Amino acid sequence: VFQQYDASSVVRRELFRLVARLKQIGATTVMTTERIEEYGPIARYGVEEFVSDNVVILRNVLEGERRRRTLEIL
Amino acid sequence: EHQAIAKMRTMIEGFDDISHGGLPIGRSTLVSGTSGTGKTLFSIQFLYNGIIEFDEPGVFVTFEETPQDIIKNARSFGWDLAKLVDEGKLFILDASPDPEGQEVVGGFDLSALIERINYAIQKYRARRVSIDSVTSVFQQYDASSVVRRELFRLVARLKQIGATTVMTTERIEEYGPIARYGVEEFVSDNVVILRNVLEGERRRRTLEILKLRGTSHMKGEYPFTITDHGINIFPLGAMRLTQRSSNVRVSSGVVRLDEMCGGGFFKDSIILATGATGTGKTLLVSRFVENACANKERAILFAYEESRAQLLRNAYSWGMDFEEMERQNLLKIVCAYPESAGLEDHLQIIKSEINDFKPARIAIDSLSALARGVSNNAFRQFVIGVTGYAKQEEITGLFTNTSDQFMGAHSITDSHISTITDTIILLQYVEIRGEMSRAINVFKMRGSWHDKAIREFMISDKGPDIKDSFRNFERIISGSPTRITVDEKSEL
Amino acid sequence: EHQAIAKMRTMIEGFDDISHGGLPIGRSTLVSGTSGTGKTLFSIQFLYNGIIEFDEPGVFVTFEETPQDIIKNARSFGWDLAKLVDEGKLFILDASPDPEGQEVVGGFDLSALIERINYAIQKYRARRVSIDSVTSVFQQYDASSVVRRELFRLVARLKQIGATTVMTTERIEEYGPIARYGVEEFVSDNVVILRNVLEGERRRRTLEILKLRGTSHMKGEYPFTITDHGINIFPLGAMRLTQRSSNVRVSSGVVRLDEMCGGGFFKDSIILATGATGTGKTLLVSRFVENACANKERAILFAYEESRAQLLRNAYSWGMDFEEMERQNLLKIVCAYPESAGLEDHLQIIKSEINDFKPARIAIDSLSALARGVSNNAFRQFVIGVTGYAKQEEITGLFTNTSDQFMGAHSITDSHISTITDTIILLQYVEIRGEMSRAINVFKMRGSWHDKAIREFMISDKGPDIKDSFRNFERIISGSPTRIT
Ligand SMILES: Nc1ncnc2c1ncn2[C@@H]1O[C@H](COP(=O)(O)OP(=O)(O)OP(=O)(O)O)[C@@H](O)[C@H]1O
Ligand SMILES: Nc1ncnc2c1ncn2[C@@H]1O[C@H](COP(=O)(O)OP(=O)(O)OP(=O)(O)O)[C@@H](O)[C@H]1O
Ligand SMILES: Nc1ncnc2c1ncn2[C@@H]1O[C@H](COP(=O)(O)OP(=O)(O)OP(=O)(O)O)[C@@H](O)[C@H]1O
Ligand SMILES: Nc1ncnc2c1ncn2[C@@H]1O[C@H](COP(=O)(O)OP(=O)(O)OP(=O)(O)O)[C@@H](O)[C@H]1O
Ligand SMILES: [Mg+2]
Ligand SMILES: [Mg+2]
Repeated sequence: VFQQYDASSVVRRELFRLVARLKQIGATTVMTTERIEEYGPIARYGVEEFVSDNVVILRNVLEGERRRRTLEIL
Repeated sequence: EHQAIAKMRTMIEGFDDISHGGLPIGRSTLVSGTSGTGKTLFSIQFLYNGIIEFDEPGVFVTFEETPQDIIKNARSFGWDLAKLVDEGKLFILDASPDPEGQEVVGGFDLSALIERINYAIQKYRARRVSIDSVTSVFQQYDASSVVRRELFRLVARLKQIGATTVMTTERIEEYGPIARYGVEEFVSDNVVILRNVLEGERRRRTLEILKLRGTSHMKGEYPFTITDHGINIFPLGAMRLTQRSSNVRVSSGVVRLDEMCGGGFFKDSIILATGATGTGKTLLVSRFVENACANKERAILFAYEESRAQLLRNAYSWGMDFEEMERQNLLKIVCAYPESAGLEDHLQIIKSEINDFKPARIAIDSLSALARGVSNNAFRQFVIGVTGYAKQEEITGLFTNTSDQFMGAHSITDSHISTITDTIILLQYVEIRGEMSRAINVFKMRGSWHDKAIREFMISDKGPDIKDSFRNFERIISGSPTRITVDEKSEL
Repeated sequence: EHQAIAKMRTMIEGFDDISHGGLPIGRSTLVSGTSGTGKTLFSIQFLYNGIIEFDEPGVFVTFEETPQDIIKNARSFGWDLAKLVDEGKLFILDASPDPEGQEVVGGFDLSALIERINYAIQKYRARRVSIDSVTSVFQQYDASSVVRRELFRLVARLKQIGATTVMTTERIEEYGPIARYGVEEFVSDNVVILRNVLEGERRRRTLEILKLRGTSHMKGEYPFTITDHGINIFPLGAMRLTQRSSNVRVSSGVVRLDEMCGGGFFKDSIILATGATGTGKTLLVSRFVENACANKERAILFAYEESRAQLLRNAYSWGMDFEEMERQNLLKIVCAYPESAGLEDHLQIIKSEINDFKPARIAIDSLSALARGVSNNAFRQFVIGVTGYAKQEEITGLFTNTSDQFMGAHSITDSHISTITDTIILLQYVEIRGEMSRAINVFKMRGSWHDKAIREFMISDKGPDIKDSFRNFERIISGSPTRIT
């Protein structure tokens, strides 16, 4: 969604707003994010990591031409 | 003052040792790390122990989490902040943004916030302050220089107020810049880094005090664990070589062994049993643990290779009833796969259980197994830890090691622990006439005389029977001997 | 002038050797490092030593820390800067900014400051100047080229004024660019890099003189330690091969051993005892430490494997009363886990205590335990250090090594220290008739004759009893001989 034309701080605020309203509503939510590096930043803007209560990382590691998927609760 | 800076104790286990007394009073300490490293917890524990142990009030400033959530999450450690809030010992000042909306909130910000803080500090007579993620504040639209100044402003004002502060920051790289802007590291007088390093697919949390302007402190990383009691750090390098040492003896559970050891093991001593798979290490352990019950003493057997059932089946087949030892409350078995945790975790589980059960003896069936995966240095560190704890605690410890190669093993340990051990019991296979027999040797014993024989031995339902040496053999040690003697008896 | 660039001593231990005399006079040296490397301490010690050893006044310009703080911090090292400021020998120029706030007072920037530093210099007749974190100043909003110019301007004015200056910078990568803007490197005449390298959860502080325009200096990184006395550097490559060498003998504490060594160890010598675990290295050490007390000489036993109490239990069980040696103030036991320090630190503790106690003998029980973790090269460097020190100080040193494999060991040392050593005593297990007997062998002795036999020996309460050689056996070195009839 902010992959429209945004910078880190704008993302942190918007996310926080959403998560926050959701918590008020009382909803249990799962929010999905993209990453480009298997071991780099947690998510794109290097800001979602700290704005959420829980973080789960799905990895699909290469290593020798085979692919291994791993799940981590960070 | 004409004195070098004084510290405030955090009471956070392990930390005051690493920091040589605590955090510098009146200054602020930057604590940064990646997501989920324990920043927020450190800061809460710092205020909490402040209140519960010195009756020093605390002000907790929050920029993102909600006071209700900060109180709610602390229940995870058995802490009632809501109570302390109530008794005016703790005051959470909410600095988070409202889920609705206003623009241009950078200016008045700092300043207002600062007197909000000053106001709260003055109001509750606070001694401790924690500001949770200052990072998130300029994460509004800023560049390094603007950050550097704002930080500086804040630290400064707080210094003036005279508050001892813990400030929290986020990082995105485990070994990348200290904190997001690459500027916070320098503005702060003290910097602490919490790491949650991956590796294998395991994670190891470490704490490092990078710098404390004015005083000394331990250097490097130290492994820690978050538990129901919060942050727990083990300064494995701060453990001193001052363990008590007696001349008291205790039994191995095998009389013949006891003789070989010049009258049983020393009470104060680390014993290591080694040898190829199937030798008889587990048998020796069982026997050593039983011996402490038959003498109505408590013993823990931490097993990393067999189930609690299997241990019981095999034990009973060697005589010894583990069932009874259990009921009688003299013997306690543990069991867990090496992989179900990190060495740091294991070490703590061990220590923890030693405290609830106060054993007189302890056995870890297979260090060799705990070495599975882990690096050698991480491992050696682990051994010194369990070993040294045992030693300073007057607990007799028997550790087991399976050698990677049966017969021909050229070193006592593959991980080179032999030096970290007082007595060494060696088990080996000896090929004698197309058959695999066993041999047992007391390779070494620090304070006694012990037997230098490589005695053969058998295993039955009665347990271990130690027979005689292989006198008429050369290359016993090699596992594949050779018999000698070329003169039976003839005439004059 | 017409001659060889003159240097001002820093008096910072070890630095003047590395820099071949000190900082070049009248020019400025850049000293950069990451957070907590000791930039600030260097720069203060340079001024403080100036004042206290040469009565050269100093000016310390601070852009971030507060003067009260600078003063407070120095108390860590037992230095009263407030006194020096009062006596007019030191002047701390506060250039930090207003916690309060304004943004239009420094529109006269570099220019103005340069005037106050010149005013201060003249006023206090300053010879040394330390500018702390110049970096932080343009960390206002600048680009590489702007920094290059300002720095140059400053360096230059100070050069004109004639002052010898220490300028401090910050870096973010231990081995990346030299300072923040990749520009200060080239504008200073001298560059000094302070590193706090991580590597294995341990930290190691290293100092490097990267360049000194116009003179020579030692190249590369040298380890150092920040202590109560401030920066301490050991230029391990600056130690010369000029140790004194006598023919005098001393006892090993074991007469028969003395015989085998052709009358004892040499006073000036480094003796190595190697052997599988449990062979008896520690018994020899005990015995060698005890012999120095019976002769009323001081000996230090640095122990890295056993507790002070255990050492005592086992020693007493071998005769010898370590208790008395202690009281009599003839013997001193240390004890520490290799893990409780870096080799650099360890080395220094050792030196340190040798200095406070002036021993005649010294025994390090298990060099092999100090090699735990560390790199071979880092470790060899350590050995040369302790060895060399004992050698030039006329102290007789007995060091221990446990070989990784009992029986069949194919080298004296796994770390290959043999050769840096004068005498090598060797202990090994020998399988004789289903039993594990021991054997001792004086493997090599540099200026003497020594016995070539591999004698069997026993350990009792009385101690080590060296018996006879296994004449009627082959492959004794294998550990598994072959009694030939
Ligand atoms: N009772 C507990 N037992 C063991 N682990 C705990 C327990 N409670 C919390 N944890 C662990 O501690 C973590 C909490 O981290 P914490 O809230 O301290 O702050 P953070 O990681 O520093 O910062 P943030 O999450 O605000 O980005 C959890 O991720 C979890 O792994
Ligand atoms: N009732 C019994 N009677 C005769 N021999 C037995 C009996 N029980 C076990 N054994 C023998 O003892 C061996 C078991 O080894 P033990 O349990 O002592 O541990 P270990 O050799 O130290 O370690 P690991 O089993 O993991 O290799 C078997 O290989 C077997 O020969
Ligand atoms: N008495 C002392 N004993 C041992 N170490 C000390 C003592 N006092 C201070 N230290 C150490 O020295 C360090 C001080 O470094 P210093 O203040 O010199 O400047 P810096 O690291 O160069 O720069 P910055 O201003 O970014 O912190 C501390 O991080 C600490 O490790
Ligand atoms: N009172 C004693 N009587 C007979 N032998 C003893 C006595 N005390 C120790 N020993 C023997 O001496 C050995 C002790 O070795 P020692 O303490 O000298 O150190 P080490 O072999 O050099 O090093 P490490 O113990 O670290 O392996 C034991 O293996 C044992 O056989
Ligand atoms: Mg087993
Ligand atoms: Mg020893």
